[PDB]
Amino acid sequence: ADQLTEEQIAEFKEAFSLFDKDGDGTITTKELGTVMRSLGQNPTEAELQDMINEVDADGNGTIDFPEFLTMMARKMKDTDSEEEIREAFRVFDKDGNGYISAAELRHVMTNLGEKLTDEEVDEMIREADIDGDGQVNYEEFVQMMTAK
Amino acid sequence: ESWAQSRDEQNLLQQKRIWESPLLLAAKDNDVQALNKLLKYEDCKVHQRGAMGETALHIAALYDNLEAAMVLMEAAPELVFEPMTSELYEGQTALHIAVVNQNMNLVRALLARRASVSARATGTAFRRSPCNLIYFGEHPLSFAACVNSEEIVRLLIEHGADIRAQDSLGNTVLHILILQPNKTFACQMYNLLLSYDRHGDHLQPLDLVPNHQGLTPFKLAGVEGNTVMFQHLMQKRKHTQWTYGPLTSTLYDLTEIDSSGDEQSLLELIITTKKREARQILDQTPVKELVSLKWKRYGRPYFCMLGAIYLLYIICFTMCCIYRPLKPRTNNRTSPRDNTLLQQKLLQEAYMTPKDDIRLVGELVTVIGAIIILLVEVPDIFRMGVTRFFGQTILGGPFHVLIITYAFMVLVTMVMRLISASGEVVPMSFALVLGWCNVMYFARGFQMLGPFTIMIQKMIFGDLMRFCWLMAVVILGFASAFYIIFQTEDPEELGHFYDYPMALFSTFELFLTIIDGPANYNVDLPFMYSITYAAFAIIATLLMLNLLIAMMGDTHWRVAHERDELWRAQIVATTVMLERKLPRCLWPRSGICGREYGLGDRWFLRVEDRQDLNRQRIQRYAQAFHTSTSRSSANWERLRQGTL
Amino acid sequence: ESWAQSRDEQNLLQQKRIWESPLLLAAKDNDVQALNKLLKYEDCKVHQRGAMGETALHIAALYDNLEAAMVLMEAAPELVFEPMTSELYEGQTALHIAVVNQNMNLVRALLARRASVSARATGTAFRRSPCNLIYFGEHPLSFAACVNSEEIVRLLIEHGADIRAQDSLGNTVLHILILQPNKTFACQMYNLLLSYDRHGDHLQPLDLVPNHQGLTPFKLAGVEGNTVMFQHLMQKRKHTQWTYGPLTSTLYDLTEIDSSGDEQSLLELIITTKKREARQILDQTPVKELVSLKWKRYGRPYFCMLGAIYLLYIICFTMCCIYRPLKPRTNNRTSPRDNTLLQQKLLQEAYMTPKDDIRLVGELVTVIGAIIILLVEVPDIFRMGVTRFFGQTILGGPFHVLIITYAFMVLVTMVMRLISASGEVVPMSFALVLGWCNVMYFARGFQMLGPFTIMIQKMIFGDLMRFCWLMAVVILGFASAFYIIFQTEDPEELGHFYDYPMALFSTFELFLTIIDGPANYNVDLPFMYSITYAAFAIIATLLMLNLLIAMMGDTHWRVAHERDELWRAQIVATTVMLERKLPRCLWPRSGICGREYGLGDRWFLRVEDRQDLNRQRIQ
Ligand SMILES: CC(C)CCC[C@@H](C)[C@H]1CC[C@H]2[C@@H]3CC=C4C[C@@H](OC(=O)CCC(=O)O)CC[C@]4(C)[C@H]3CC[C@]12C
Ligand SMILES: CC(C)CCC[C@@H](C)[C@H]1CC[C@H]2[C@@H]3CC=C4C[C@@H](OC(=O)CCC(=O)O)CC[C@]4(C)[C@H]3CC[C@]12C
Ligand SMILES: CC(C)CCC[C@@H](C)[C@H]1CC[C@H]2[C@@H]3CC=C4C[C@@H](OC(=O)CCC(=O)O)CC[C@]4(C)[C@H]3CC[C@]12C
Ligand SMILES: CC(C)CCC[C@@H](C)[C@H]1CC[C@H]2[C@@H]3CC=C4C[C@@H](OC(=O)CCC(=O)O)CC[C@]4(C)[C@H]3CC[C@]12C
Ligand SMILES: CC(C)CCC[C@@H](C)[C@H]1CC[C@H]2[C@@H]3CC=C4C[C@@H](O)CC[C@]4(C)[C@H]3CC[C@]12C
Ligand SMILES: CC(C)CCC[C@@H](C)[C@H]1CC[C@H]2[C@@H]3CC=C4C[C@@H](O)CC[C@]4(C)[C@H]3CC[C@]12C
Ligand SMILES: [Ca+2]
Ligand SMILES: [Ca+2]
Ligand SMILES: [Ca+2]
Ligand SMILES: [Ca+2]
Ligand SMILES: [Ca+2]
Repeated sequence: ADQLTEEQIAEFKEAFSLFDKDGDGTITTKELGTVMRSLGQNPTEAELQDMINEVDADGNGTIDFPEFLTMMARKMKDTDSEEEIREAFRVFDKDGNGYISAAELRHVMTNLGEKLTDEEVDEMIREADIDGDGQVNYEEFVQMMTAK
Repeated sequence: ESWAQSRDEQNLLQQKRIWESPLLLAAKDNDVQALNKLLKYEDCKVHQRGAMGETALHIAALYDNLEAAMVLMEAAPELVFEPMTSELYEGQTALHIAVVNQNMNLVRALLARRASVSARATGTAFRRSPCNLIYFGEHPLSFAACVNSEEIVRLLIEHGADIRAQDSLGNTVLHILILQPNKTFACQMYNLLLSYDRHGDHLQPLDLVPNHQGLTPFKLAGVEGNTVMFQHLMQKRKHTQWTYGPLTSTLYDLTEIDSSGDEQSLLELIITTKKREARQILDQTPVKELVSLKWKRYGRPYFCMLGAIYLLYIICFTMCCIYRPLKPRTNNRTSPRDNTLLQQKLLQEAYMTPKDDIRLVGELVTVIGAIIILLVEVPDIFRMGVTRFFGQTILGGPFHVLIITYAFMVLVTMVMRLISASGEVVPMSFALVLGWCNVMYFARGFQMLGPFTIMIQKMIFGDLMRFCWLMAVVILGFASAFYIIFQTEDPEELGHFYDYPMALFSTFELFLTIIDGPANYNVDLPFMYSITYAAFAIIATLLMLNLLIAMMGDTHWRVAHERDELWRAQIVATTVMLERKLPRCLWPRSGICGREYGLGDRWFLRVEDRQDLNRQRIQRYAQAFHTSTSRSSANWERLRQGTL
Repeated sequence: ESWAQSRDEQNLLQQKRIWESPLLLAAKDNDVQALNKLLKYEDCKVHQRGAMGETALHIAALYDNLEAAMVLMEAAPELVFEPMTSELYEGQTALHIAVVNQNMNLVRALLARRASVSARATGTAFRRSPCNLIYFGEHPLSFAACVNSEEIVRLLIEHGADIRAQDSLGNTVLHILILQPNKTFACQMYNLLLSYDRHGDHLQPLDLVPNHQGLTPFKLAGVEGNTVMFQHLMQKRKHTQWTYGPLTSTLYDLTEIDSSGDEQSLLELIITTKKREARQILDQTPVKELVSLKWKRYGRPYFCMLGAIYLLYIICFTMCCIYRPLKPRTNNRTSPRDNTLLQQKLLQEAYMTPKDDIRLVGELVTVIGAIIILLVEVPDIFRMGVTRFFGQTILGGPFHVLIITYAFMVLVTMVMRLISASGEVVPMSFALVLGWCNVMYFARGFQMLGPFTIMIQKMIFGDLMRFCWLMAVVILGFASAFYIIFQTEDPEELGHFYDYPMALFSTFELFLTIIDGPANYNVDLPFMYSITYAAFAIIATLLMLNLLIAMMGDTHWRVAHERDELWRAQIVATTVMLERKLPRCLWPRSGICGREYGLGDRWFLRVEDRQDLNRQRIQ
């Protein structure tokens, strides 16, 4: 939705992915039904019908990725980050997946001395790991800068 | 080197021709008042050129002047055509410049003037080279897809672009999106460009046509190391069979990954390319499970049978060198009687006893083994290459050379035995240290010995080679210094330095501290000697041999996750080699076939896994729909200080 | 050292004179009631002094008393003038103190009283020294520009300041802004001070006039290592030619950077200064591309031709030392017949065979090569310096000394050959280990060998020198201990310790474990020996030689990004040296000239780059 940077699309792409558990680009009422039951909720069949039909511009009946990207730019929370942090993250992230890893904080720390054990690398991860996948986001990376 | 000198002279000359022309300078800034005064004249040179062979419309499009460019199109509509005629920017039209500058009004104005959407920017400044900072393509659709403008791509298709535009490299539009430095936004365009295909029957859909190297867009992401594009192209090639709670069972398609491959398949492309970013595709979702099922099942047992045949081969060669024929010395000791100790020599008619008939069997095992090496290795060197890319396959490297040099030195010994030449000690004593140190090849199939044999190689071509240039500086200076000190004295009470070849071999050993050091304690040594040897032992033993341990110790923890990535790529290179050379009676093809399961003729590999259940993530995106610690936090401040 | 003792006695004496004066104490706190009682008297001492030679108005301005200071100006307007007359704060007026305290009302009150805006605070407490904590300048405009008060700078210009005020160092206002510790706010003032120039024709604009060292404000940022001020001054010296999507082509001006430089140019200022913060300007935007275009094109081939001429020179010298003349021993062995082994000696009339006529050619190659060294290196030592700053050029350092000592020892051997002196082994055996170890100079032009030769130098003047003080302590204690043990015994069954010069040379080798160790196993050694050698081998071999490896290993990862910055500065020092000494027929001048392109007579270097995309949708 052409206001979104490189790291947000990479966050929203896998965010689209764990909804879509059949390996395509279509959110039917089924897959959003499988999510909302796993949240412990009882999904109303009208509620499942409304939430798909509310954001579906093409009218096919399945939410694809550009419509999930359009919806998420509406319901974006906010971010007001810095130039120095964003340029730091794009150099730190090497393959460009939008994520710094445990394999990619070893490279940054070896770049400035700083002998870490592989345990202490993962001990750095879990402090910045707000949600949890064993990876630090861009939103979590900003959080570990402007804390002071 | 002189081309960049010539290219800089072109850009300064272009700025000269603009200032020395009243049309081009007025089209440069904006000067909409000045164009109406010039273009109303009779001969106002509308087809004027420059250093890049550009017109006034190329200038107005390059410096982003919408107002001046429309005046040029009104007074002369022929300038929408007629691209640049220089060698550098050959073929680049004015539509190309408006697209790269990502202008929306100037592109739509040019398309109303019947611009060519199928022109080719086939200059030397658009080709894929390390000299150029960009590789955008040749066509306007290729330019709009790489600067990430979805408005102009949709605009160019509606005015009749070609979705299958191929370059001089043969690359389509989808190949160029992979070669771009912004991986995430290339994925967004890749879905868009396939969406407008949708009628590409052609007996070739869209993303299956290769370039002039035979690479599809799927395999080009494999070679160039686009980890982001590789995971995006996996969405088409998997099928979720069933989801049983926190347990899914996907079904990957091994039709472009598995090296059954009469064509060139993806495991050969990754393992032979020189990039260090392509070896990260060996950890992805179908490829990591494919290699392990080849290596555990059929890769490791066949590699440990070749490790045991070769080990019994190099024992059979060793006992032919121990029991080799010798006779006592024939004529005399009379070579000058103070420096000769050899007392046996080589025999001519060796095979005349029953104990040598056993050895003749053992030598024919060796020589036949030396021919078989030169028939399975040399017809890959002279055939697949003219030795241009044989050196570093992955980093595996020397074991091609050590097995050729072994098979050469056995056959030199065959020649010297048949013609009964004198010195067979020289071709043998190479052939043993080349022979047994090639057993280190078979230490890549064991995790204990695997990553250690890589660190031996990364020191010899590195932290040991740069030490042996500054060792040969030192032991040429001191060995020529110690030689002239003991040159004027007695060479039997201390004879470490009597010849200059011997003085080089003493000081090589005194640098290594493997022999003791010249001391007699009965006769007065030269007074200059004790000064120049105490100078020597400080910068040999106290300084420079304690600076290898400080340098190899510094390197060993820096490349300590690279050598683990190098070992997992040595298994893939071994597995593909064992799969290719062995027959099809052994080594069954990987994955389950699909003939008797209603899936076609291709080959599948299913992987099931337990993923998670992460509540805090899934609850945050769900509402959006609606109608040990102490020294870790010390490390982040160390990163905040480094970032600042 | 005693000056700081004397300066502390001045400050305590100033507080004494204030308390011992009813005017100065009342002006100190505020006491506006007490001033009216004193100043209405007849002889109330308005020109009273102190320890710093200050008046009552200097006190009221120093302790920031606006109310008391106006009372002093009303009762005595002469105190706005008359600066401090001490040696320490010489010349400092009351306007200076109100500006540094950044008072706005007291400055405007002094300017109404016709204060001097062109006074000079030329004391010893304002000069640029390591003793002083500040260097603000001499003029009130220099004081207001360094405490970052844009209100007072605008106020001082309107009352007739001088924008070209120069110190006793020659520094203008713009030079002083570079020497300040706050880099970012110095950039903000630098734009302000040039903005009020705008009529500085003068045949010198404003930021081109140098100080008394010949340095402009651009080159003074280069010497002092202001990376922030250096990038701010690059805005004036570039020109963006064209912007083609994510691709710009700038055009830098090499008129004060490139070392064509009949004047002293910026690559010589950075590479000879002693600061370790100036070597970070070798990574900036015009300088990093300038050095690489000199080194790849003309720097590396000319450095590898001098590496091959010198290598064939030191082979020609080596074979003159191998084939040097010797004759057999003349008289007798009769020197005392148990400790003499020499059996050849040096010849006098050596050149009488055809095999020595080849060597005479080889020796004249050597001696001519030894003169040429002393003609290209010694007239830079006695001319550009009296050996005050020759030692550490960058850190490059010893190779000046090793090539002089080589050319000296060849010429000593020339003297001993002509007068037919006895011992030529001593001047040769220096000249070879000095000669071949100088080939390590030519390992700075190869990235494989470059950063390793720096770590050899940073151990010899460091972690090996501090070990050889605590090695000579040990092998004086044990070698004098082992000597007296075997002093009373037989010096042929175990003769490692028979002389005291030999006992020092055994224990030096037993510390290094290069010779084995005294053991005979046929005769009973002293009982004290096995105790004192087991004590020795623990603190030589088990403790202290395993503590070099723990210390050199600890250092090697700490200075592991400094030695990479030292290597990129050894290339710049080599490139500038090769550019200076070679003629102009070789080594074309860097960059494109501007005569036939309509840009003047200066020399330009264009650099194009692709910047970003992620910061292009949003920028
Ligand atoms: C006569 C009788 C005893 C049979 C003896 C046969 C084996 C002892 C030889 C014959 C051919 C040899 C093979 C020839 C070619 C290769 C490939 C070669 O590949 C590499 O060197 C890859 C690593 C690199 O890139 O350097 C490793 C050894 C190997 C498997 C050799 C292993 C030992 C073999 C099986
Ligand atoms: C940086 C160095 C100085 C480390 C400190 C160790 C010293 C205690 C060593 C190093 C050099 C040594 C000297 C090198 C040369 C000589 C000359 C040597 O010659 C003689 O006087 C006897 C003749 C002979 O030995 O042939 C005797 C030992 C001595 C003084 C050595 C004594 C012990 C010294 C001073
Ligand atoms: C008769 C013929 C064979 C004459 C041959 C002479 C050359 C072998 C000599 C003469 C002048 C020498 C040069 C004179 C000056 C220098 C600069 C000198 O610079 C330093 O020492 C810088 C290091 C530091 O900062 O300490 C290094 C050696 C070098 C290149 C010398 C290299 C060897 C040269 C070319
Ligand atoms: C860290 C240490 C305490 C543990 C290991 C050290 C021991 C193995 C060393 C330390 C002291 C040594 C002893 C010191 C003195 C002597 C006397 C020595 O006698 C001689 O000098 C032989 C001729 C004679 O005088 O009779 C024989 C060895 C012996 C017992 C040594 C044997 C080896 C000992 C016990
Ligand atoms: C000169 C003759 C007598 C013997 C010379 C031995 C040399 C040429 C041989 C013997 C030992 C060999 C090395 C042994 C181990 C390794 C590590 C391996 O990962 C790559 C090959 C490599 C780096 C070999 C390179 C070649 C080598 C150095
Ligand atoms: C006593 C006589 C016989 C021998 C004396 C040799 C001494 C003076 C020489 C030989 C080896 C030389 C060293 C070799 C290597 C380096 C590292 C380099 O980066 C700077 C010079 C430096 C530090 C040299 C200094 C001088 C040196 C120590
Ligand atoms: Ca779905
Ligand atoms: Ca949809
Ligand atoms: Ca990553
Ligand atoms: Ca996360
Ligand atoms: Ca040792």
